[PDB]
Amino acid sequence: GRPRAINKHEQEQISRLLEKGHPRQQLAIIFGIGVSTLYRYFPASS
DNA sequence: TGTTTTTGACAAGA
DNA sequence: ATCTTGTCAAAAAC
Repeated sequence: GRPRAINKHEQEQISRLLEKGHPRQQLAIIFGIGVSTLYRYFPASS
């Protein structure tokens, strides 16, 4: 029912970004999504 | 006015 | 202060 916070384009865009050392705190705000959401798609075990 | 799928705030971390 | 993770009421969508 409810749509996903981030599709795939940005799902990997983002993913690729974290690898370059970006702060979830910031990514979350740009992309207008909750931080919990991010730690969910990409755990600190990634 | 009801279910479902995913979010986001929050609490809590031998 | 940070940084993580899992729980849970409910927003979003039909």
